[PDB]
Amino acid sequence: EEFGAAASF
Amino acid sequence: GSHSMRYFYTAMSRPGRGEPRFITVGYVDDTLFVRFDSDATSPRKEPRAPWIEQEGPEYWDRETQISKTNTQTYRENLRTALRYYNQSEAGSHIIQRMYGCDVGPDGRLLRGYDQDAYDGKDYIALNEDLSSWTAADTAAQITQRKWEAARVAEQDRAYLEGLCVESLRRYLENGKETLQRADPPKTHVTHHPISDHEVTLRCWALGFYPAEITLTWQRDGEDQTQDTELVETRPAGDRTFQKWAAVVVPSGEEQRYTCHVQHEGLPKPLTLRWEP
Amino acid sequence: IQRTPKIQVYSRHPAENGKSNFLNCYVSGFHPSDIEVDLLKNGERIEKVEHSDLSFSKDWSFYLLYYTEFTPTEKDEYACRVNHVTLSQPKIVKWDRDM
Repeated sequence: EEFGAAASF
Repeated sequence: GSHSMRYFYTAMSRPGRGEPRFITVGYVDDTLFVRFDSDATSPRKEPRAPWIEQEGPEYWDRETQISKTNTQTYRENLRTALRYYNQSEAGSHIIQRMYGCDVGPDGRLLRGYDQDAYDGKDYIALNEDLSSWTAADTAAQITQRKWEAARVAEQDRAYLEGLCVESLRRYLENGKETLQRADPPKTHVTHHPISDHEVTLRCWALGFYPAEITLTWQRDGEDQTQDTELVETRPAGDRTFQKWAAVVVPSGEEQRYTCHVQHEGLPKPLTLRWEP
Repeated sequence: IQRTPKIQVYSRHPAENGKSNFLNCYVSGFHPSDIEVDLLKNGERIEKVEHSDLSFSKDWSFYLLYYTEFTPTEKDEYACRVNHVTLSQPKIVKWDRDM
């Protein structure tokens, strides 16, 4: 399962 | 044996040729199990292994939604990276992400990863502590400041110690037929003369899984590292992998050379020679 | 800035005349990702060649597997034609059943 929350550069 | 799960992001800009392409592939060890491509007719997460097909419809919805949103996020990232390096909107650029977890034989976390690159160069990386970052340059230092404020490392830590290891434990159980099976290499040594006084001995390793393997030639029990030609491990197309090591040998001296093979599918390392 | 592709042309199984097999062309170690790969049968392009999904190694360099079903003979020559931004001209690598 993938990590849900991603963060902007 | 030990195990790993990795997801690989590739976001590629293409000015004049539409919006940037976003691709995601997932792996358990050296086996591909999931795929996403924003250039697909109906972009969604697709199965690539039988043991992932089991997962319910909710699993597939969540996974697709993550990819669709990431497609948007990584397009913003590519725009952001242009300002950070003072680049124009005319060139093509690639952001890559590589993240996941390794587990021990007991299924406990060994270590976690989350690192990015820009145009094939290291950009930012989550350190082994899963709480600090390493930035490659002053551009990524701006990203570091943004992630430290947003408590991002802490979110990775919670995933890597939580969901990453949990799902990998489930995947390893469901796919135990193949994921927890190691196929040993089939090995032999070939003999091709070059000159009248020089011969090529090639040590083959075929049909092995996983990819990790060691092939070394020894001359009188002495390593020939700097004299061995060693090709990159290649996939056969049936899950297994292939590799060969070769040495240029004076004719008559073939029996002084021994091939040595190390692979997890073998209970003991193998020593083989040219069998005339 | 840019890295040139490595090329290996090989069969899935040991090559044996008259027996059905899979011809592989494995491109790796290249950056950026855009690449053009043709499998050739006596200088002419094989139709409907399949390829693996884009992936990359620890050093961020990409790798792809191009493949097609084929029945090897003694006379039939096979090759892999590769084009990439690093290459000023398309690179053709002949298939050697002993490599």
